[PDB]
Formats: sequence, structure tokens, C-alpha cells
Amino acid sequence: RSAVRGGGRKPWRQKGTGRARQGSIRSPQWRGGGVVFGPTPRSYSYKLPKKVRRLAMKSVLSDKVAENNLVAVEGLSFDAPKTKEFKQVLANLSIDTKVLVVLENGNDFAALSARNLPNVSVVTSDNVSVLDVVSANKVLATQTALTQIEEVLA
Amino acid sequence: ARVKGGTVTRKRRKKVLKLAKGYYGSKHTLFKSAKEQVMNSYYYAFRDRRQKKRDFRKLWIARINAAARMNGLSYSKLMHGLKLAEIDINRKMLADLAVNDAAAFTALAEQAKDALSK
RNA sequence: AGAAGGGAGCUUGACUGCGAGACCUACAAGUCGAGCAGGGACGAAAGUCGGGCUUAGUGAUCCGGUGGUUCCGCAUGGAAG
RNA sequence: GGUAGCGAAAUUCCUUGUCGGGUAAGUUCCGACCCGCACGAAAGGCGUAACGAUUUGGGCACUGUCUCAACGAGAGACUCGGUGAAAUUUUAGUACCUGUGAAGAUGCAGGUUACCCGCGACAGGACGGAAAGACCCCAUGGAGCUUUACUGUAGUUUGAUAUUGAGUGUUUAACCCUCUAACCCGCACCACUAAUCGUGGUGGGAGACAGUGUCAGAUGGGCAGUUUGACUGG
RNA sequence: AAGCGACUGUUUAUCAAAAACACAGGUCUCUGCAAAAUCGUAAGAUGAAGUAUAGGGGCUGACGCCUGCCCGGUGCUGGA
RNA sequence: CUUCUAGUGAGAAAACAACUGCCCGUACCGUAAACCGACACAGGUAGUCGAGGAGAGUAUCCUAAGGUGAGCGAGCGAACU
RNA sequence: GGUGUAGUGGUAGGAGAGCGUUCUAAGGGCGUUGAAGGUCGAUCGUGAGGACGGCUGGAGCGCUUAGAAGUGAGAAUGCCGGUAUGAGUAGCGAAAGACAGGUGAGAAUCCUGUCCACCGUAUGACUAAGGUUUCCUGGGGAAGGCUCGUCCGCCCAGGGUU
RNA sequence: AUCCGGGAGUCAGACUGCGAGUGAUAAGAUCCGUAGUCGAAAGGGAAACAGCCCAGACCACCAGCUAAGGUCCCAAAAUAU
RNA sequence: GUAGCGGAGAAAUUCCAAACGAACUUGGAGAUAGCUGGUUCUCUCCGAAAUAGCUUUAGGGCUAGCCUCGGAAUUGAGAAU
RNA sequence: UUAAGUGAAUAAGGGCGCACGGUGGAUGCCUUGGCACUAGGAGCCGAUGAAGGACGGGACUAACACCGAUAUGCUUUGGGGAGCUGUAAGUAAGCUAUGAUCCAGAGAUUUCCGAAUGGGGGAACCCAAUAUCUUUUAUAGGAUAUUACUUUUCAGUGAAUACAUAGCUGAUUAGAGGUAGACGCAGAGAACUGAAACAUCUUAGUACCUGCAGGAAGAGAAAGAAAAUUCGAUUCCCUGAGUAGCGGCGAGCGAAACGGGAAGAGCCCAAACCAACAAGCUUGCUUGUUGGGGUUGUAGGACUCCGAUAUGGUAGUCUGUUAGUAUAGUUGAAGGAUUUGGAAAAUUCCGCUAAAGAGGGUGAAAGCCCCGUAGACGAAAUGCUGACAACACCUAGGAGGAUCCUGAGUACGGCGGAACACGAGAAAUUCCGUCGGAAUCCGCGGGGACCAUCCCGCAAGGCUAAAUACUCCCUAGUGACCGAUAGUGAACCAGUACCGUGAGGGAAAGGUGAAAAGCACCCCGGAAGGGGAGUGAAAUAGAUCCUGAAACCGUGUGCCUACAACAAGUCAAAGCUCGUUAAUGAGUGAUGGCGUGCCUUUUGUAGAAUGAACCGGCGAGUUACGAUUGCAUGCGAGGUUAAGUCGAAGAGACGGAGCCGCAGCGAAAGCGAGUCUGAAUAGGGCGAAUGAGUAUGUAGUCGUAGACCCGAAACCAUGUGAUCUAC
Repeated sequence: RSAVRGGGRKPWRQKGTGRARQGSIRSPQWRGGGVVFGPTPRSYSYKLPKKVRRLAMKSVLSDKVAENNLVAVEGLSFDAPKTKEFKQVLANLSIDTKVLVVLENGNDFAALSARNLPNVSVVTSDNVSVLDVVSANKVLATQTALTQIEEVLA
Repeated sequence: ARVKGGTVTRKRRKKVLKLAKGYYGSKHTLFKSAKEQVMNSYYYAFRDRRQKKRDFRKLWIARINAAARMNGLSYSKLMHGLKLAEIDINRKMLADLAVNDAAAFTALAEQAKDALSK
């Protein structure tokens, strides 16, 4: 009510005019008036305790393993960043669904080659979230990255 | 995230107005008039489902009295006579006989006359 | 009227710490109480006595005064409080 | 402890007091009487020519004011052509009598009366329309006013101390004095200078007073903020 | 013929024009001039380019005849 | 405007001729349909001029110079206002 | 799952379980061989409500599971808009016109004439405020003008103040 | 029924038996005690009728038995003995 | 020229831009109101009160009484004869 | 034929159902404009004439945008490569491959008003003085410069009053005003409200007004925090803690230090003393001006003694050398046929591309058509930020303890007020007014009245980056934010039209189509409008143009209606008319029974108690932070991190200061499974005796905030009015 650019004057009198008592041109029931209880700027985020974060990470990767949906590979090497060779590699292992590609480190040619494919997501081994693993159908992780994940989840 | 009140109220109100077809004037055309009238009709219909069962019983009873006074009896004596003989016809079938099969009605009236002759 | 009424002798229980259990009651308050311990009055004893035949005679808290105290006391010993 | 003057009054409750006048008939009017509920001498008493779109009582003249109404002229109203609002409004196929009922019904009960649709007229009803009663009580509501209601205060006044210096005397420190250099001058003359402002300069007056700062006692509806209980056959 | 107000005047723009207000005349009181009084924190102003036969405040209200008794109370003035 | 001096201070009086002389307003209404009244509104609006007969007259009635017929009509000739 | 027995009026108010709207994510779908919306039907469920078919319409929208909310309207002498009733009703704002002839699609109302009538210390003439182009000429007739209009202080184009 | 805990709403009642006060042993009056209905209760009777008499509606039926109150016609049932 | 804690008043609470027992406009400001009005979908289970005490209290509130939901507990504690 | 009886049909107008139209602008879909933020830049303009305006400039020019008599534009350096002269049609004249138009950097011109400043004034107007130049034979006329006020420096002139100071003239130096409706520091400073009244108190040193700023301000280098064993300038965040306190001890107000972090930085004077100069020439060395020295509590300096005469740094400049960066741009992969349509990006086949599958456009939905994107490249000019160079500044030890220095009307005290969380209180500490008024290292201040002892510091002088606050504005983006009654008041020529003397108040109003192909020609008509014919996939898409709901107004018809008292229906029902989501079918209905709207407030309503003309849209228990209970999950005698750092505005690890629980009793000293009262080991109070918590999510209630929405009469503080009315 008080933020709308408007009036502080009582528009008519309080009695006599055969009217209904009104207080301002900008009241909630007037056309063009102010809003009662709208949206305000808010936060929306909170934190769960630390043991259940770790329990959810372990549980989601262990579910991936319990159904032969994780696929380990020795290495992913590329002399140039080529999308076509990555697609051939992807069919070499018979992968036909949404896949999370978990890479190690400055393996930059592989991440470049795997971008831009509309079924493929790329994450490094220090930056896996719970929402990345649940949304994909499989995980394609390299041997190096697997030990690096075992080093931080401990 | 704002919610316009688009098409829900018109559907509900048009459902109400369709029940008011055949009413007089502004009682089948304006929503408030029709709303009140339809509520009153609901009340009347519930009341009249129970009053129906009384009306037909009085109708049957008066036709049976009319028929029995032609066979030398009245309604109350003939009902007593039929009970003392162990006959269990409805008042519905009795009236139906009274209008369609006068000979069957006379057979029954004679049985009643012999029962309370004791 | 086995006096709670009325006379005579001696006295200060018109005591201190309390209290099982009840009564009344929205709360806060109000009422009765056997019995235990300290030290006593009256009586030869048994005993009775924590005012008056019973039920009116009174006013939360805050704040201030007087007396006691083996309590505290802004670095320490006191003091102010 | 109310004099002169006046008095049923612009004042007298009882009261249409009593008596005389005026009318055929006068609770109003005029004259008088005194038993002034509750007149009275500058919030003046008692007269008073002239004057008043003042208030009161009576006469002559004149009249439709009335007995008691009639006729006539014009404008609206009425019919035809052009134009074209409003307050109001739960939906309505919207009679009368006697009852009933939140105790005065078009609509409910029992009767009685009544073919369908309009035009010109009247105001008995729709507790008719217009204005969330101005009367009365409440809100631990307001606002304006008063005062010997509470608590403050502007203004006025009185003392101490700073600005603030110097000499004599009179008594138990205080006091009366005298001086001139501070401080003051809405006195005169002079310059800045076109000036009744201002600043400087010289005389004159007055003087440690006054004015001004800090602290203290009085007074203070002039002005301000508030308070002024409940029960209750309203 | 009688009441009220001496009179001409003024008043509630828009329900009250009057017996209300004003008035010429009476009386009490304040004020020695940088007057008292009033506007303003002050500077500055009105009073007044006036000076007690003048200026402020209260009451009464032409003119005629008159205007009694009380100073205990309250204000005001003087006292020591 | 008119005098009198003080005054930096060749020698200007008046004849004819011919030349020079800036900025702002200026239409139209204005006792009204053009202003103030929300209206093409029976209200309000300072000043000058304002004729004849009869009359003291700017009163009154009828007229001169000038202006105007007013922005809904045609019938009828009841009640009532 | 069967079978018995018992229960099932309700204001203030407590408790349970659901219907529908918009948006987000994931999944599986539809659409110019016609989405949403609109209109009609004699259809289904215990309720809020859900479908299917015709006509209209022209580009987007369902369903499942979970999440988030400006999430549901009949009432406040509510606020804004549109339209009724009163009703073809009140009123059309002081006053004298009549006829002939013009113009024109069309005339009581515009033009020209003739007679009649009204003001005349004004309803005549001039001017200061105020207004600000309303002034003149040629065209126009949708709105303004309380009727009409060929007319105008209205509308369009040009011009006028020395 | 009692005990612990989460969430309330109510603090204007009315009439009718019965028994008392105020009143005039008046009031559809007023103020208490005790039982019911209404409040928050539809259905039958009492002409119409919150509170009186009978009786407590989950729903369908063109089946049957009764309550209070009734049986000449309006209007169902005896012109009963 | 005089302006709202104000002005002006031959005095009426009179006037200060159609409103004056204290003008108009903006802001504090979404002032406060134990009062009045309104408060939007569905079905299932249960279901009150209109009293006591205290109250600058009497049409407001608080604690108890009377409703609803979840738990615990020995029982044979509740009711009617 | 006569009597007695029974009796249909016929609508002036009305009702119900259905069909088609009109008005009106709801609903759906859509966006041109908004709202809340993130990252980066920038944080002032102005007498060398501002912010904001007035009036002008075009071939035709009313308006908006641009520009200023050089007026729809002029020069110059770069970019770009075929059209162009804005909106804006329409026509007329032109320009451009000798490079237009357009884009970025630097210049030039810039009327008049306004601080407005030669004098005046009712803003955009009027009137001058002095020099130089012009028109005219000449006067009149035109142009250009200069001319306010104050301060602060210097000459000339100068006086009541002689010497000279007031003054005056001239030259020089700076100000002056606006704003970003924000953020900061000061001066002055309310009220309604809460306390269920109201004075202390609260609202609150808040709102409003005035001054001064800066890009940030303010504070800042111990006369400090503490208590043994200490630490070292300021600011900001977490925690301590709703604690210790204050309080008609009521309503309510409410710390700090320790501990954990972001950022870190220190410096300069006065004084003693020593020289150069001038005056007092005491020719004593008193007054002073310049330079040196010297800056502290472990006391430091002067002064005398010797060493050294080097070495560590800066918070500095419009000085050079490069490196980057902001302001234009360049280049940038890969598709055809088929079916349905007016038109494919859709469907079906068969291919290709990706360091590019972000987004927008194209006649419907596109990786491969266009603009782009990932990646690679670029600057003549001007401005910013680094680095390294110069130049400028600043900085030494050891000893001695004879004497001198270390901020005076100051610290402090009485009286009156205020600030500290602290309301005079037992009131320390810090300020303001008034009066009184120290000491000098054998000293002076503080540790919450006061004293003694111990401990920590050294006032009465100056400056200083960062870590923190804010967004008028420019660039690039983001959203389980709006979608035309919403979102800004304003999507559109809006602070406009309109209202008011004024201050001030203040709107309504988006949508043809893919493409204007926007209806040539004919007919009725003065025109408007309409009918054909044409455009087009569609005109019932025809400009009042997408969709096109309801109220409300009409036209046509199947059934009913002129002896009838009607809250308008409901139950029973003949006749007539139809024939559906196909089933115990649909519309109408003579006649018969029964039946007093909806909402609110009430003991109680049909109420002659209250509200609503009708239809459509909008219109009311929300969020933040705390406290408690139920449910749910993870750990379990334990549970858990806050600020902050790295990270995509995210997850996703570090971080153990801190918080709760694990032991109570007592006013406290204190004792402890017990403790307090008590002489008591007595009795009693409160506790123990296996007796579960903690973090997070979710829902119910409560507190502080407007706290479910609407509604006064009033109160206070700035400003605008005597064009009406009073004097």
C-alpha cells in the first residue's frame, strides 16, 4: 500500500455523500492499488548435517555399481579435440543412453571432444554432485579418476 | 508466480444455470436468481420423495372404500375380515383389482364376510 | 449446671525448631492438627498448657527505618554498598 | 441590616390576585392597590420632546381575508411532429376482511370478492425516497472553554557572583558616603559624506550603579499537557 | 395609547436587523518622556516627528432630577 | 521650468535651402453567446456621450438617430397549479 | 477377502482425507489430417469434479511422479467497466410575427422584399480591464448548436494590425 | 473414570412443569433453585405458531405395523355398539 | 500592507478563495479504534457455552468448568438399580 | 321442428424451449514496456558561464527526435563497401565506386534566459558608459572588447588630527550555484502511539529543517585492554547474550572485554639548545625572523665523550621505457529429395558437421537457409592500470647522569545540564555553560564512591591506505518475477490532457494479413452505407479490423394462455410436438396436493431489523527472525558447526571460537549423589536411585514486526494563500 505512487488525501468526506467511506485512491480493493502479502525477496537454501551428505554420495554411486551401470576404461587420450572420435569411442563401448563422463584433471582434449554431444555430460573427479549421478543412466569413469574419487570420499 | 482466475468460475456458474432451464424470466438467466431457486428446488425434491408414498396410499384406500361399499362392507370391516382370514394383499393390488377385476374383488369380499361372520 | 458460669494459691506455654494427615479453593491466600526435639509452669500423681466458649478486630508487592549475622564485596587489604 | 424612587413589572410561583375602564361577551391591554416566591440606585434608579422596515392594545377608512363562491385572460398540463434526463431497484403472474406471527401482513391460516390490456386524475398503504438520529447512553473517544483540580512554563520581581577600580567614615564584618578610568547615553559640535543609520573625535551627563551571563527564592489560567471511578428496572 | 433603545449609524456573506454593538456625555485608574502600553530572541518599530487641556486601560451610556448603608472577607496601595 | 553667480572655458546670434528622428501596442468582442459564474446560464462588470413632446427632472408614457423579433413548433381551449 | 453385531441430525469449534488452478524438474506423448479458448448435447463418479462427440477457432498444449505458491469469490451503503428500469416520461432557460419570391437532394428555422411589433439615461455610440485570432474573403456539414439547418463565435484553405 | 500433553470456542440466553423472594401471591415483568425443549433439530398433532404433545432425518421403493391426535363433507379412517 | 501557537472584527464565535470553537497542501502515516462491516473448494468422524471467582470491571480479559486430538497407567477406580 | 343437456376451435398481447443476429469487450495466445538482482566501469558539473529551459534551423514543416546564424550540420584520423537524403507516407530536386549514407577517437561552431555578475526587470525583455572600428556630406544607425559584490596581495592618493590609521581609486587571488528523492559527519529537534487512563518513562535523538563534505566519510598509532604466565594503532563480521545491568524495578531498554576471522602501516611538530640577521644598540643579552636539532615511558631528549659520514625505505611526480586494457571491427563447419498445405522448419528416406546442439529471424516446429555461437585475428587516436628507470624526499651507534626540556587559565573542584545499556544513584569515565584553580620525573593519570599497597600507561599539538556503506548513470547478463484492471503513474508523443489563485493532485488509451496484395469497374443513394465483381488459404480477416463470454435489444417458430389471488418451484398428470452420448428417451403442458427468497446480527426473523439494480474483472491468516509441541531422517553419552577461504549467484571440502546434553542443592561462602533449614545423625523441602539427547526437514500455536482486509473524529512538523471577504 505504501510503495505505490499515490495519494495521502482522503478522497471524499467521511459522511453525507451517500457513499462508502474510503481512505485512499491506493487501497487493496481499488483498481490500481497496492498488493497485500505478495512475494518478497527470499533465500530458499538450507544445509543438511555432514554425515548424511556423505551417506547420500556413497549410496548413489553404490546403486550405480549394483546394476552394472558404471563402466571403467583405462584411458581417454586424444591428440586433437575431435567430436567424431569421441562418438566412435562411445559406440565402441556400446553406450546408448544419457551418460555422465567423469574425468580426472587437465585432460582438456577429452572434455572438449565430449562437449556438445546432446546425450553427454562432463564432470571432473573433484566436482561430482548427487544431482549429476542420479540424472544420468550410466557413468563412464577412467581408472585414474576412480582412484581419485576413492581418495576424497574416504 | 501469479495465478489468474481465468476459466474456473465460468464453468461452475454455467453448470448452475443449466439446471435452471424452464424457470420464469430472470430466474433462468441471472446467476444469483438461479442459484437461490435451485437450492429451493433441492429442498422441495427431498421433501417430496417422502410425501409421494403417503399420497398413493390415500388414493388406493379411497378407491377400496368405494368398491367395498358396493359389496355390503366398509373399508375398516373389510380389512379386519381379510386379516382374520390370513390374506396378505397390498392396498395397491387391492385397488388394481377393484378397477380391473370386479369378480376377483367380490371373491375376496365374500371371504372377508365369512371370516368375521363367526 | 461432670461447667466453657463463680471464688482462692502459685505463675508467664500470650514458649523456640517443627510437622504425618485432612479441610476449603481458579490463583494468591485461609483453617484444623496427633506426634518428635530443646528448655519450662502448675500438681502428691495421672496429667494439662504453642492466649481468651466458638466464629469479626484487618491490607500483596515496590520503597524506606531499626536490631542481628560463621554470607558477598569488580587488581589485593579494607570501606562504600 | 435596603434609603429615595418604582412595583402582578421584558422581573409575580400560587394566578385568569382584587378593584375601576374599554366589548353584547376581554386569561391580552390601560388605571390603581400593595400580601416585592425572587425591584433598587454608573453589571446605575426614576422621568422624558424628537426618532424606529422595533414590541404591544384600541378606533376610522377600505376591501374576495371571511359568509360562500362564480366568471373571464395568459403559461404549464392534454393530442400530434422533433429532441430527450433523474433520484430508485433481491426476483415478482403484486386484491379485501378477521386472525396469526420480533406482539401494526400484497405474499402465512380460514373465508369473501375478482374476464385480458391501457389512458386522464387523487394521495390511504408499500413501517414510501433522499440523509450508517442531530434526542439518550457508552468508547478507561476527541476538540473548544473555566477555575481557590494536578504538574509545568513565558513574563515580571528579589538576592549571591562575574564584568568591577580607587579613598573616608560609622557602628558589629556589614553599612552611609566621596572620586574617576571601565561600562552606558533615543544629548551637542566635527570628519568619512550625496546620510536623523554606522564608525571614529571632542565636550556634557551619569557612574562601579545600570545592562548582560550562571545560580537561587517568590509570583504567575498569560500560555501548555492531562485527570475528573463503578454498581444502577435509562 | 403603553413597553424598550436618546438620536443618524453597525451586525450573524447563505434560517435571527433587534430591546444586541457603537455613539456624544459621565467617572475611576495608570503614565515626567529612552512615558506607560503593544509587535519582536534581539536589532528595530508603533505610541509620536505627541509631552499630563497629552497618551493607554476598565465600567456606565443624549438630556433632566439624583446616586443611601457596609473596609469584617478578597484584591489594590502605603508601612515598618 | 525660470533666474544668480562660481566656473574647465577660439566665436556663437539669425536668415534661408535641404536633410535626420529609435523600441513596445494598435485585428476583433467589450451592460456580453468572445470577460467572471463547469453551459450559446433571467446573476456580476470602472469611465465618457446619452435627442423630442408634456414635465422640476437622467421620473413617467409614446417616439428620433441607431439597434432587435431573442435556436423547438402546430393544435385544443378539461380538472389542477 | 466373507459373515454377524452396533453406528451414521448439527451452529461455535477440534481431527482426518481429497478435488481444481498456475509455474519448475524428470519421463513418456499430441498438434495446420488443426493446440488453447468459445458454444451445444439425452454422458460418467459418493462430493468438489472427469470425459467423448458436433460447430466455431488459428498455434500451441496435455498425462505420470515429486516440488513451489499473488491457488478457488455472491455479499464489504467494496473499486473499475459495460448495460438496464423509471420512459418515449420531466424538461427544451423571460419576449411578435406573417406572406411572396430565391437557393437547394431536402426549408417554420438560410437569403431578398414588404408590412407589422419591441428597446431608446438604453437593448444606441465610444472606450480601460479581461479574453487571445473569436476579425475579412472562398468552400463544408461527421461532431458542437437543447428542434431544424443549405447556416454559425463550429470545421478546412488563404489573408489581415503601418 | 483418572493422569500427562497439542488446539479451541463460551462469559447478552429464552420459554414451559414444579418451589421461593421482589411486585398488587399484576405482567410475554424481575431475580434465584430444579427438570425438559429451543439455541444447534428436520418430520406428525395443536387452523396459521422457536420453547407445548409425540418423535431424533446415511440413501432408494407406487410395500407393511404403530405414536400423539382422530374417523358427516372440505380431508385419510365408524353417519360404530 | 497584515497569515494559522497567526491575522482582522462599530463584537455575530464574525470573516480569512462556494467548508473556520481554529484555513489549504505535502510528510510522520499502512496514526489509533476492548467498536461496525467483510473473509472465496469438497466430503467423513466428534461436538460445546451463555456459569464461578478476580478485574478503573460490567457489550473486554484472565484462571477454573464444559468440547476435540495424541499418549501412559494399576484397574475392575465410572453410570444405574 | 320444439325442449332439456354437453361443448371445441379462433390471441389484442404474454410465457417456456430452440435457431439466427446486434451491442459489449471477458477469456485464450502474444510482446514492443516493466520489477528484483549479479559481475565490471564511473562516482561529480560550474565565472574559460552549469543543471534546466526559451526561441530558431528542412523544397513543402503543426508535432517529436537532431542541431545553433558554420543551425536536419563543418574538419580530421581510423573502420566498412553499395546505396542514400530521420519519424514518414507523398512528391519535387539532388548526392555516391575520385568511396555517399552509416560506425568509433579527437577537434571547430554554440543565439537568448538562468549563480547571471554594466544598471533595471513582471525569466527568455528594456536602458547605458568608456575605447577601437564602420554607414552617412552630417546627425541619427551597425560591430567588437571592458565595466557587480566580497577576500587576499601590492602601489597611488589620502585624513576629523601633525606623525598616520579609518576611507577612496587601480592591479592581483579565490568564492558564489546545481544535484543521485542514495550513502556520511555536525546544529537544532516533534506528535499520534505503548504503558490496556496518565505526568517519570516509551515512540526516539526517529520524521522534518539547516550547514559541511568525499568517492567513500567517520575513527586511528595507548595518560588503552587486563590480573598471571599477559597483549600491543583504528574499522568491520561471528560469538559472548537477551547474559551482567538499567527501570512509576512498571511498559520496556539492553552492553563490553576475553575467544574465532577479513584487512593490515605508520609518521610529523612544540620545547630545551646552536647559528645568521634586525630592534631593545644595559656595548647584560631581553623581542623577533629565517635555517639546523628533536619527537619518548624499558622514560626520551638537550648537554659533554668518543664512533660513523654508511645503510634501509616512500603513503611522491602529470618525467621516460615498454606490457596490457576500455572505446569501432575481421573471419568463422555442415542437406537434398518425398507426402500434406497458400506457404514447411512438420512426415518418410538417405547423408554430412561439431573446440560451434547458447539465442534470435525466416509464409508453421531448422545443428546443417540468414544473423550469430566455439575458436583464431585487429587500433591511426584518446583515456586508464601495471612493471622498471630517472628525479625528488626520509632514515645511524656506544657512554655519562652536573644541570636544562617534555603542550596552563590547562588537568581538577563547587553549582546547573547532557553522553555513556547505566532514569543521581554508593556513581567511576567523557562533554557543554558558569565560577574557583595545580604539580614538574623526589612528577603526573587510570584499574566503577574513597584510602593504602602493587600493576598498566604518559593528557591538555597535527596527519594517515585497506578490510565496511550506497547506485542518478554506462557496459554484459540472470530469474520455479509481471504479461495490458498485471508490471513503473506512464508498453501508445505521460508528469501529458484534465482539475486548482497557488503550493499541489492526475488519468484513459497494445493486436488486419505471410505479404497492403487496403476492394479497379458497375448499380441504388446528396452523402454515409450497402449489393455485385475482384484480392486473398480465409473478408462473418475491410481498418470501430485476432479470438469474440455475459448483462441488455431484436426477428422467426413447436407447445400453453382472456372466471383468475401465483417466494414462481416441487411431486402427480391427459393432450400435442419431436426422435438422443440408446435408455426405465426429449420439449411444452390443462388440471390436483404441498410450499413465507439469500446473507448478516440475534433469546428469537418471511421480517414492517441489515446489505445487494444487473452482468463481467479485481478484491482478505503472508514472510523474516526467535520460542514450544507432534511427525520424519542421521548419529548416539553424545550431537553439531558460525563468520570466513577456494568453487558456476550451485554441493562441497576446510574451519571446533561457540551452543545444547551428560548432577544437583543453597541468597551466598560452598558442599556434591546429595544438599538446604536446624543444636539435632530428628522431621521436612528440592534432587539421585538404568530412566536420552542433539542437528536438520515438515506441520500446529505463540512473540517482535502494519501481522487477516477495509473504515474515523483528531495530533504534530515544513510550506502555499488577502485576484473572495475584514481593517
